[PDB]
Amino acid sequence: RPLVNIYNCSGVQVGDNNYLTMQQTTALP
Amino acid sequence: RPLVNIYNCSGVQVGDNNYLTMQQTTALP
Amino acid sequence: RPLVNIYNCSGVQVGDNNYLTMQQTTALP
Amino acid sequence: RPLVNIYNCSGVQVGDNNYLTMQQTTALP
Amino acid sequence: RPLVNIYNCSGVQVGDNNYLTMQQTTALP
Repeated sequence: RPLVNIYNCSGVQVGDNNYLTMQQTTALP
Repeated sequence: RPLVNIYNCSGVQVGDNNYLTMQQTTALP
Repeated sequence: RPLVNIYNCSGVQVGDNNYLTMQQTTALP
Repeated sequence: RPLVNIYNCSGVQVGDNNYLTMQQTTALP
Repeated sequence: RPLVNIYNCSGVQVGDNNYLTMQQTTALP
């Protein structure tokens, strides 16, 4: 089976039969 | 089998049986 | 098999059994 | 086999059993 | 085999078993 490497993330969801909105803002100084 | 490398992401969704929405805003100075 | 490297992204969807939409806004200086 | 390197992107869709759309907006000053 | 390097793009679609559309809007100064 294939492997998925995840390093930085807000969270990991597997088997989501529902829904969840996600927002991310990236800004630099 | 293929390998997937994810470094930076808002989140990782595997096995999405529903709709999923994501918003991302990038701003630079 | 081919390898896919993802560095920066809003999110990664693997095994999408439904529709998925993403919005990305980039503000340049 | 070919290799695909993705640095910056709105998102990456692998294994789309449905349809996926993305909106990208670039603003300039 | 050819190599594909994507630095910046609207999105990346791999394994399109249906259709994919994207909207790109660029605001000019």
